[PDB]
Amino acid sequence: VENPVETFRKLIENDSTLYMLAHSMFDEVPEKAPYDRDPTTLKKQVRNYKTMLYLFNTLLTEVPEYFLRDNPNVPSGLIGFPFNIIVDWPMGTPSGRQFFLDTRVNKCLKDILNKWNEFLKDPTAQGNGNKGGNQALIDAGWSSDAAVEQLVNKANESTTDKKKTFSEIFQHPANGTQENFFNYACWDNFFTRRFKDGVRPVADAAVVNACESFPLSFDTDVSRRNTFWLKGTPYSLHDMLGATQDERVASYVDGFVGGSVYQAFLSADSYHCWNAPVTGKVVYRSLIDGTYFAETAAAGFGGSNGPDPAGPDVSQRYITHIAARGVLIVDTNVTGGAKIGLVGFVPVGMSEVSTCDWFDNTEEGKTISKGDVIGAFHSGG
Amino acid sequence: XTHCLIFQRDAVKKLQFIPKAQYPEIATTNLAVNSELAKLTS
Ligand SMILES: *NCCCCNC(=N)N
Repeated sequence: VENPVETFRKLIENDSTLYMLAHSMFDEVPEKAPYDRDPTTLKKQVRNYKTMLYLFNTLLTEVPEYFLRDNPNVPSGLIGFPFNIIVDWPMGTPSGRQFFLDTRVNKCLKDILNKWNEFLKDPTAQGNGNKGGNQALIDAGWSSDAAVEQLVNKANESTTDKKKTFSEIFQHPANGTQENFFNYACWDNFFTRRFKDGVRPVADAAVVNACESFPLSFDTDVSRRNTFWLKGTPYSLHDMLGATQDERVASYVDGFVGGSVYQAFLSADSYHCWNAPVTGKVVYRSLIDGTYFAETAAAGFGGSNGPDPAGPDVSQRYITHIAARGVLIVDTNVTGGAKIGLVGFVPVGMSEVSTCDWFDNTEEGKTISKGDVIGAFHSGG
Repeated sequence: XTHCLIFQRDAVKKLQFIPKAQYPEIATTNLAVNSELAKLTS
């Protein structure tokens, strides 16, 4: 059972083309400010793949740092994303883009980030006592006034029924207080925390929001397959739903031709679970391997909207076609359903929050009810 | 993280999406999970 960072080292060094890209993707980052520092501006930018591997190995036993406590004014788009911070500028280079599109690279990244996920759901923090996972969160600043208020404010911004305290909003273990970071046993439990009962009431409407999320795109009359790589990223159902690799989804692609795609963004300080947008019977469910740090040329150096200081933020439509993601298709033409045909739900990973966890209530053949929790993003691959 | 919801052509004729979702440039906050996204009109 080899260290997945060591497997990645060997992949890079035992393949001449990946060896070349692993240098060039750093050489192509400008030396001049602001790129001498990573996008948080708090540390020097990494300039070679060996320091990158060293840091990746170190991160396997670290939780993300809440660096806004002692530095409230630096860019905050990569809160929660220590791997993303290291490769953000490389992601924006031509060689970096080619590197992070490579399937072998992304298998290695998957295994690295899944190994990280093991630590993030470990309540001992890899053998540092029964309260280690909790203490690591406190050490990382997550119980500071600044972090807690940011989480409280972010939850309140979407509702008129506002709460004063974190414990009135989110479920956490017994005797949780701010000082003990609500007795969350590990990062994963804090990350996938649930709302308290009644804090997110299920509306009467036929479709409700699946995620606590910020609207991004609403496209009508979408195509079977499209040039999703051109400026504006027209949606390509065939690629997004994985008909490239699963002939079973092709009929649903055809059934969505002419339909509409709505896309919304989940911030790091937002609720990360998934709720059923409609009532119906699950007729298709998949997971799709893909990229983690692939962003558009437009989001890179010299690009018309680049370099993204928090890639793939400005490439969200693009990555729906290539990133690690999942597909759920619900039939609402059933008893108790709203009779609006087939509804698709496509959670799409971004960077090291790319673990798509379908709950067992979403197995094909089962019926989900509007508002039920049906899955969650996790930090991981 | 991000996610998509996908609706069929004949269903979209029957639905009224809330403005914050259909016209994303107007949105200034998260939408609340479980809250209304679209309602039937016929
Ligand atoms: N959708 C999860 C949050 C992703 C935040 N952006 C980023 N890591 N670049």
